[PDB]
Amino acid sequence: IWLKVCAASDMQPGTIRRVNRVGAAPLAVYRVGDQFYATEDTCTHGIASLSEGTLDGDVIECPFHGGAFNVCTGMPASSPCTVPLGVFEVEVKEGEVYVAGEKKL
Amino acid sequence: NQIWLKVCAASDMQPGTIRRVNRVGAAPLAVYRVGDQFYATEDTCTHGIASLSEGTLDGDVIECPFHGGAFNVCTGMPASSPCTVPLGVFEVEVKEGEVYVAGEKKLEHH
Amino acid sequence: IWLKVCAASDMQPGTIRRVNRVGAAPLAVYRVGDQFYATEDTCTHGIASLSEGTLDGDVIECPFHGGAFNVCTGMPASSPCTVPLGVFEVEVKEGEVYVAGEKK
Amino acid sequence: ANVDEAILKRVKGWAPYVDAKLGFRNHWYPVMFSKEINEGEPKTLKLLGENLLVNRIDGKLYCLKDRCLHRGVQLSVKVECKTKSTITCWYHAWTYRWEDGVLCDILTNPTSAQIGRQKLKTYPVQEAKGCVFIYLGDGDPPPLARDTPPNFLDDDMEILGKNQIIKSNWRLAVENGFDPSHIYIHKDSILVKDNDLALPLGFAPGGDRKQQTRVVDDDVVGRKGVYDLIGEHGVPVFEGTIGGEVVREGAYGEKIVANDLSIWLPGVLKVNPFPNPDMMQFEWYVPIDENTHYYFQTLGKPCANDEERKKYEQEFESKWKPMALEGFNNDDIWAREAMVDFYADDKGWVNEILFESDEAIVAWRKLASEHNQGIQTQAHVSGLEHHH
Amino acid sequence: ANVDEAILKRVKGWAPYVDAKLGFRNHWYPVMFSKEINEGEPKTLKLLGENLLVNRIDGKLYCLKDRCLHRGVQLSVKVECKTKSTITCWYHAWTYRWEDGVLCDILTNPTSAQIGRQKLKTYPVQEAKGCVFIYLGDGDPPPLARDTPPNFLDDDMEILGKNQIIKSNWRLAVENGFDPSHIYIHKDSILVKDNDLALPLGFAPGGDRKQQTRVVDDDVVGRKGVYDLIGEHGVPVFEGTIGGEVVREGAYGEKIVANDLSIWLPGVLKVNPFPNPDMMQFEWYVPIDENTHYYFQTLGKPCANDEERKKYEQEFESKWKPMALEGFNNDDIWAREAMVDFYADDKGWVNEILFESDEAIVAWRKLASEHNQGIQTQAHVSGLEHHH
Amino acid sequence: ANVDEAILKRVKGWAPYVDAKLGFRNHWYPVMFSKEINEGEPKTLKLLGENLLVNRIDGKLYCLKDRCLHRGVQLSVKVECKTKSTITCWYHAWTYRWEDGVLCDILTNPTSAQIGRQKLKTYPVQEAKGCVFIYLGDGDPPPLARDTPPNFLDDDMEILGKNQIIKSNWRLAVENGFDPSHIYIHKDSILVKDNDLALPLGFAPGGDRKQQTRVVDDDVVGRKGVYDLIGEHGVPVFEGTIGGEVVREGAYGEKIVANDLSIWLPGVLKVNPFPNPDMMQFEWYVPIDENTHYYFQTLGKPCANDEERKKYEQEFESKWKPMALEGFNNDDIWAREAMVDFYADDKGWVNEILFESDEAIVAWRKLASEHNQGIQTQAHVSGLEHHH
Ligand code: FES
Ligand code: FES
Ligand code: FES
Ligand code: FES
Ligand code: FES
Ligand code: FES
Ligand SMILES: [Fe+2]
Ligand SMILES: [Fe+2]
Ligand SMILES: [Fe+2]
Repeated sequence: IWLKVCAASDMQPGTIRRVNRVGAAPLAVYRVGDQFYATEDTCTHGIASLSEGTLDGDVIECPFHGGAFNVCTGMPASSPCTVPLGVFEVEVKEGEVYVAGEKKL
Repeated sequence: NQIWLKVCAASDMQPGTIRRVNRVGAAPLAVYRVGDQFYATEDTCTHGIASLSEGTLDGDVIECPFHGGAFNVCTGMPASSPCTVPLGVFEVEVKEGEVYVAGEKKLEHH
Repeated sequence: IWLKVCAASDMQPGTIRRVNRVGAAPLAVYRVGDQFYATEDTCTHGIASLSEGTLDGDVIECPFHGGAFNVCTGMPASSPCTVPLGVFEVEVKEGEVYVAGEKK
Repeated sequence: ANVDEAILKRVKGWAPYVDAKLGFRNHWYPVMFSKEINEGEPKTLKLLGENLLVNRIDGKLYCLKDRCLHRGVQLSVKVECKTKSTITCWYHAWTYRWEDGVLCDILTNPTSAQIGRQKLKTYPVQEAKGCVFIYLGDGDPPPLARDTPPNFLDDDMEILGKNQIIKSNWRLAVENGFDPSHIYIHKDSILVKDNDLALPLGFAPGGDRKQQTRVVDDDVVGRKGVYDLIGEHGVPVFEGTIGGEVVREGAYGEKIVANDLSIWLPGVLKVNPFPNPDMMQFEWYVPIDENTHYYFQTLGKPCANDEERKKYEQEFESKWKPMALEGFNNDDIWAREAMVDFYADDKGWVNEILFESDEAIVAWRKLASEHNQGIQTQAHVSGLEHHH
Repeated sequence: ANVDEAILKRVKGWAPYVDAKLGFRNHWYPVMFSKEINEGEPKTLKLLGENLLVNRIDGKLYCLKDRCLHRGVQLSVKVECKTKSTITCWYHAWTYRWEDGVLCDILTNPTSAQIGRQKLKTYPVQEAKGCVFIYLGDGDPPPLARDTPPNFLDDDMEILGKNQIIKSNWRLAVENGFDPSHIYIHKDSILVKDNDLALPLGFAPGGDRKQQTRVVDDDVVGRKGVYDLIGEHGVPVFEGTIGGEVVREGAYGEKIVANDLSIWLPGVLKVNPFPNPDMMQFEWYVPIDENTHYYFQTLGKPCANDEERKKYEQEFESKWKPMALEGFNNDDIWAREAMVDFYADDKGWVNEILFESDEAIVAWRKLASEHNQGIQTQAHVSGLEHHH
Repeated sequence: ANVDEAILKRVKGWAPYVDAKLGFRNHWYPVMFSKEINEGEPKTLKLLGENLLVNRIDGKLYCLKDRCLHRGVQLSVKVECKTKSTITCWYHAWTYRWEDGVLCDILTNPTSAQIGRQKLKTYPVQEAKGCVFIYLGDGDPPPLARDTPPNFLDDDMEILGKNQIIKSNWRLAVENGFDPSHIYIHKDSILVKDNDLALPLGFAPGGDRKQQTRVVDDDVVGRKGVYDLIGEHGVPVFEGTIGGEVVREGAYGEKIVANDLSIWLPGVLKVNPFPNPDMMQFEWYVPIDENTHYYFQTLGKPCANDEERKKYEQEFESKWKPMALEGFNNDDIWAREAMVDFYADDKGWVNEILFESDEAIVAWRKLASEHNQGIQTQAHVSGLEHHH
């Protein structure tokens, strides 16, 4: 049900970390201040990797065309994006970050 | 009609406001209050069919609500394009705090 | 070899003087502050006289098309000028302005 | 905005209208006649700057944007409808359903993550009175009646018409159609003599500004429009003069027509009665792009039975269409075209010198600015942009 | 202004000239020949970007702007001269007097408050030497002679010509005409051989700059121009060499011509004597719009009576027009067209690399920038703008 | 730059590429075949927006900018090569040497100070494999090998081809040629059937994204390119299904081709083997201007002697050219044309919705952005600008 991402200290606020899973598409973990969030890594507008994008607050900008998503809600923040990003439950326990196997129901 | 048309009391008009004066069998006039002074011109913009009394007054310049053209309310001369034809100016006087406007327009200056 | 141009005081600061040379192309003597420089007078981009241009610091702007040159190096400072200007060595001795015979 | 801000600032009375160069979004628009679109034969057209595809499946019409989501090519370049309910792009085979535009398959990669996740833009399509109407808007559409003039949809009202593309912005067409004094250009129309019509040259207005028209924004159907009442107090001109000398006469025919004129959003005119005392004319000026429009003409006439509908159709083909729609309205076409240059740079909206009868046009401009359902923009054409 | 300010800043020596893409306002311009405009037969033309209408009434010419004040259509789309002294717009019948452009009547509304209170733009028109000149300016016009080259108006000077529209900005045409070295393009003209002309290939300049031309700004009639004196101190080039070897020679004919060349504002060249020792050539390059001009060519030859006038006319039609105006100047036409691309983006005014003989053109550019009577702008065409 | 800055800011993965509307400067480009230019017969052409002139003197090719330094006219309007090694402008006779572009003479003024002090732009020209390559760049050129696909220059490789002008930006051409899934457009090609080729409708990607392509950042000669490896771990699709039903099948031929596909800077595709097992296709998409490109096609086959070359040449003319170069690639031509509108306003570079196989295109866009040798700008065309 959960995947070990990294130690909460390995991520500085405002940074992104890509999580490659076996047999499944990659995910992206963002650290907005002291809280962590996760979504699909692939931009819903194409085939770009959001982990290679730019994070401003709780908004992630795609490197391909400038589309953006709110990393908390996974909702489109900037055009041309229109399709909601899948959000995955994140959990910090004993100074370590974990991500849910499947996206939130 | 007659030489002087009674418009209203000078007190019924706030500085920088405009009042339309309708006349039986004649085109409407517009009376402007610039501070404590009064001026008047035809109410219809010379550039079209707009009512200048529905425009915006800035100092002594009235801006038409249709196309942005404007006129100097004292001289009736165009102040902003696309207006090019001067307005007829009608003398205004205050007799016992009562505002009166001429029934005939002033005859060409200089 | 050197050619006596004029007294340093014959030129106000920031001005330019055209120096004609029988049987040779005209020269331009520029006064930048209290310093003097010399180059070919004809703009390398056409037939304009640089002496009729605008001097801004050590850069002369051509009156024709706005091209420019650094009066010290002769190198273009602004387009459309591309061909470097001929620079002539200059020395002032005892308030007298002297310009080298040939470009250098 | 589609126009220089300096100009919009100047036309304080109808800026939204002046800015609506591409037309109003979120309104129904007629684009062709039902009989022009056959079962399983997709047809292309441009509406409000957007390339669209219309198809008939099991007798019902469907509309998809004619632009593949992938590399933006028009699907219509090479139509591939491989199953009854879908259309496949000729380039990389992305396949869409006509009913909801959903990307349901991709022949070049059946495993793509885009399948089932992307959706091509669809637009509501409705047929009425043998006319194909498309709702160029977003969300569930309002009743078609809201965007049609009164009586057009009457049960007994048999509708027949003609449609074509005209080279002028749609607004120039609308204003020319609702222009009370433009009647002067129709003074030599064959319809006048050949149909013994009464037709003045113009009108000497009478009454106050408000009496010149009847603005409608209290229509239970939601209709928004303006009635031209210049003839209620004005004296019609039948003898045109210059320096006091008569130089032209109006038509002293017996048939009274065009005394009930109204313009309705999004841009459809109702002329009643016309071209005959027992008929009505309904014409739309549909925006194709900023320089062109569909001049969708329809003539209506009550018909109690097939026998009447057939006799009506016969006279339509033999008389009305050639003598009226063409014989009368053809002059309106080049009239619209004649106004293109003055307004092409948007400066005409500022330099025009209007006179009395234009009060009807002013009323329309204000009504349209106040009650339109949206301003179509180039961004709507290429793809909405926002950093919100 | 009409040009990117960054470019104008660069051409300090003649910015007004470079900005005058549409030509200079407030000058007289020939636009057609008298015999081309007949009684009550309105002709249309575009001058300095403005659409104009010219008509001949009781023999006199009148000029009105071809654009109704109302909705800005060209009256010429459907001309309606209902009376001899007026013209009526085909749209809503606003009627104007040719004499002063006053809106004297409106057939569609005889009670309109606009009647007698609007005025359509008119421009002075004058016929001289069988040529029609229009003063495209405001206020009282100056004497025609001011905008004509010396001797064009002489009593006995018989003027004949030809006119056409050429696809190039007017300045390119002017410069090519006053270009001392362009003579090279005429080396194979049929006129050279067929009229035994002496024609060098170019000139090796002599003397200083000021001596290359003569700037005229003290003429009593007020005409402003420049004389090309390159031949006063320069050595004519008859043997063209490459690497010291003769590859081409000039013409060694007996007839000496074109040794008296001058260009005059607003843009007319005087070539004397040409194409024959007893004749003169006067040509105008009139601005129609930013991309085209009228190439108004005239040949003048003194004639003392009707007998010599007839003879000259016959020689003109059989020889001068085909051998000179066309046979010689046709090369000037494509030469002008060849410079279009380089100057079309206005960059050529900065990137051109001039040589000695261009001193004549620079003189002209300076004179034109200093003495022109006004810069025509796009606002003059649409309607002057100004905010309080 | 050449594109709206707001757009370039959005395409962070490849802004230089998107900005490279006019192509990449400082690279070699093929423009014609050697047999198309004969001794002393100058030929014109436009490359990267620049008008050029190519001539063959004593068997060797030379290239000069087709724009006179004086008034910017094209020398080619009227060619005047008066000596074997020079070209003289038809206007004022400024003469230039083909060898170095130096202004060696001016027939109209042999005393001009401009002589020997100006230089017309020249570009390196090289012939290889019967093809004429021009280095549209500044300074000393790199080896031609750097800008050619591997093996094109092999000693025994016989090259034969065809060239034409296609109406689409060069990039649209490049991406279509290197597009793994575009083969769907070739499903009905005569070549597939007539040459028993195996051709799937597309590929179901296999492995990771990194395995989809192979980038070559450097080579013996500094080549820069990308190999399409979608077929290494991908599953070829031979049955196209919609809703699970088979609506189309790929071609089950026996000849396996194009297993080796790569795109290289400045924009040349290598397909090996194609269109037959013993052959190779090398094709360039040369930028002419922002809207057009040369589609320079070539087919290569190793030949050990004149006998095989003769045979190959016969087969090329009778089969390969008409069946492959035209019968196969003609569909690529209209496919490129189909993408023009979407990218014409530069908005397609933002709004496109890519899918898996586009990894190939993305890899090329990044490679091109990172390794091109310069972005051609309109300033290079008119004349480089810069203020001190
Ligand atoms: S692929 Fe992310 S915005 Fe387009
Ligand atoms: S009606 Fe007043 S500016 Fe036009
Ligand atoms: S002549 Fe000096 S910048 Fe052109
Ligand atoms: S452009 Fe339509 S499937 Fe690729
Ligand atoms: S446009 Fe001329 S009268 Fe209306
Ligand atoms: S434009 Fe070529 S020599 Fe003058
Ligand atoms: Fe009409
Ligand atoms: Fe000439
Ligand atoms: Fe292909």
